[PDB]
Amino acid sequence: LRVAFSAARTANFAPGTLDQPIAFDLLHTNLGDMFDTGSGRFTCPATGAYVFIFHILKLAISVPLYINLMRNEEVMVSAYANDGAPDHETASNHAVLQLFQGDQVWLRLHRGAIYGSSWKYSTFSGFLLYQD
Amino acid sequence: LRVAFSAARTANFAPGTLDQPIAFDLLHTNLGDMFDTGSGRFTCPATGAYVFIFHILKLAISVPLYINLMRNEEVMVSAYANDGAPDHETASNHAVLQLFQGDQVWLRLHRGAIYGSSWKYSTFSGFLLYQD
Amino acid sequence: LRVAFSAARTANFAPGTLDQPIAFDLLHTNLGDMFDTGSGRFTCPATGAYVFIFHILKLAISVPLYINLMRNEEVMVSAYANDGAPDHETASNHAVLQLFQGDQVWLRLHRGAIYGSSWKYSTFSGFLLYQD
Ligand SMILES: [Ca+2]
Repeated sequence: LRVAFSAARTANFAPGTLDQPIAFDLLHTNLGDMFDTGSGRFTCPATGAYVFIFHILKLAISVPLYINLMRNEEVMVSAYANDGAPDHETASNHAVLQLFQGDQVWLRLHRGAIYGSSWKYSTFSGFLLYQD
Repeated sequence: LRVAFSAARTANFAPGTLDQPIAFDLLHTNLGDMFDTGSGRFTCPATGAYVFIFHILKLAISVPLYINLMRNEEVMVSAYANDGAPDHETASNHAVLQLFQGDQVWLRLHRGAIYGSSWKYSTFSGFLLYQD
Repeated sequence: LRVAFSAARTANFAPGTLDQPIAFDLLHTNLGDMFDTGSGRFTCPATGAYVFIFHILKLAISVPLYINLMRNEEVMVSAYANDGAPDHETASNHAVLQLFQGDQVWLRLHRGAIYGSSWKYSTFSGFLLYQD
């Protein structure tokens, strides 16, 4: 199988409620058709090891940015960014995860707000490394 | 094909004109010989999906750092970093891109200035994920 | 061979001596059994090209964070993070390295202190790209 996605958000996300999934409207690639832009979820099509990377730019507001990489309902890794000016700042992390078919991987906006524009600062990608 | 590069800049880049390509003088790997240090460009040797990652440390000056990952003449993803002290800060992003043979991928210094030293803070890498 | 690890630190690291290796207590994956949590070292099981990524969150103290990605006793790439508030900040980088069997890759805390918690902000991963 060839499975890879690379997504970006081109409009801000500032929902007004904590702990929301982050949709990504734009895709550069979606090999395998397993990323869903509206929900922001990647669905595992085949048990195996997958690599994920994300970079999220915060709005220049005095609220810190907290991002979680979720697998189903579990926090796998997290990222923090804040600047007191307040200026933009970037919350980023990565993971290599063992997934089972049907598992979903997604980013949660725990706190803060996300910058989106056509220059695609805020991104989320993943790819299949080893298929079972 | 085996295609992968991992480059670093070991001297500062502060050109004095906006929107300049970023050369990377040092290579840890250049499997496939497709990265050119002088131009900072990766040339696609075979249509396929490629992964790119970059981390760029800014000079501690009161000019923000804006980096674009370019494919040919198009902005694919971007990164921002700034600190008001001013301190060093890091502009980073990644992408998984569908490339065609002959396409070129490179980093553009939109604004700001880059820190280079022998400890290799400022880096740019890529590798072939799926060959067509 | 299938070789990949993805580690996180869930407790702080503030050793009180500069230039210390960083242990990572938690693993999401350790395909090939080549990451050692206590030493923080990945041992190369087979000559080839390997990808490494790390994201390290600093303690909110007025000491900057400097991280080196080491191969044996050599600095390969480095990362810096600091914020004057002082706030948390993230030191991150990546590399694609040609390794020989027996080589060890690890992260060095040059200066600063690392934040660890159950939300897994501070991470280190690697995987085999091309086996010789
Ligand atoms: Ca930062």
